[PDB]
Amino acid sequence: ELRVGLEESELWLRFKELTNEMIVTKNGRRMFPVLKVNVSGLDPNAMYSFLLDFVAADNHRWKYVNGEWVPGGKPEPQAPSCVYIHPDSPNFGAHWMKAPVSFSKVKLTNKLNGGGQIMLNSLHKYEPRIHIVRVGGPQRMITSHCFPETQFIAVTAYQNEEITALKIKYN
Ligand SMILES: CN(C)C(=O)N1CCOC[C@]12CCOC2
Repeated sequence: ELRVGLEESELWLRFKELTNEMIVTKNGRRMFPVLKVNVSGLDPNAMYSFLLDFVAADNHRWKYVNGEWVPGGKPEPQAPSCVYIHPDSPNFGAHWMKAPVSFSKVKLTNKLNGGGQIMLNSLHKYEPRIHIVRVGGPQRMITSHCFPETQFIAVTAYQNEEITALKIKYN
C-alpha cells in the first residue's frame, strides 16, 4: 500500500494554528517551511515523477482586518496552479523512499514568469498537493495527496508578526 506522510507535521501545525502566510515576489520566493514528504509502498524498481501544485482552498480574496484574516464577499473561480516537477524526477521508487522528498527549490511568484516559478494570486488561501506519476512503465498511474497542515495565504509581506517570529525562530 502506497503511504504518503508529512515530515515535521508538528512544525507545520504551529504555523497552521496562527494562519500560515507565504511570501510571493515578482522573481519568486522559496517556501518556509519546506514541504517534505515521507513515501513508502512504491515499487523500488518502477519509475516515478513527483509533481507539486497548489489548490485554491476557497474562491475568496482574504484581507488582514484588526489582526484577523477574513474572506471577501465576492468569490471568483480559482484556476488550478501550474505544476512544479521535483528536480530529482524522473527516478526509481527506491530513490524516493530512501529519504524525505523535499520541495526546497520551488519559488512562489505573483507574476506570470519565465520558468520554474509557480504563480499564485496574492491574498488567496492555498493547499499544497503532490502527484506521484508512474512513468516509463506500460500502465501510467497517478496518486494525489493533499496536505491540509501546510495551508497558507499567499502575501507580498507578513501581516501577522506571530508568523514572522515563527519563520525566523525555526529557519
Ligand atoms: C519533465 N519531467 C521530468 C517529467 O517527469 N515529465 C516529462 C515531460 O512532461 C511529462 C512528465 C511529467 C511527469 O510525467 C512525465
